Amino acid sequence: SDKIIPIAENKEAKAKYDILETYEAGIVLKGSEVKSLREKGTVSFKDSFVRIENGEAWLYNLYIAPYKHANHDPLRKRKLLLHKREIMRLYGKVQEKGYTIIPLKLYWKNNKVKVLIALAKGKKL
RNA sequence: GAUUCGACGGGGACUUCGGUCCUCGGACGCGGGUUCGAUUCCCGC
Repeated sequence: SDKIIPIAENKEAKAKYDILETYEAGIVLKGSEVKSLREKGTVSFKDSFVRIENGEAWLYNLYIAPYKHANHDPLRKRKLLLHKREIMRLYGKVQEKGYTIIPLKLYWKNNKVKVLIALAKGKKL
């Protein structure tokens, strides 16, 4: 029914944030990026975060390795396809409780690239 | 093998206007075009 293939998970985040809610992806990717995401290409979530600007949702520091396609800043503010009520929802929480929104993984789901997003807290340790 | 569930942009529908939707574009090097329909066909970079 729903075939999916892992691309990259964020280990540096499973022992740091305590997940409160998870939401599913939607990212307007640039051509090249998709190819170099299939071609295998490296990707990291180091110091990557999500911000809600003009009513939109943005993934801020995701390194997507480029490829021989001839331009494509590997970091780009990438936009997320996520449903207004979902943004507004997330947005609220961030204020109200000071929470934070971070990326948990990248994966394929019907040859559509997607990024899992959570609304998290801190751990105190 | 419709299809980013969604954001945004372009069209459009119903509404006690607060709502509720449809559709088209876009991510498979870059711009097109063929076709009902094209990451896989065609035409330059």
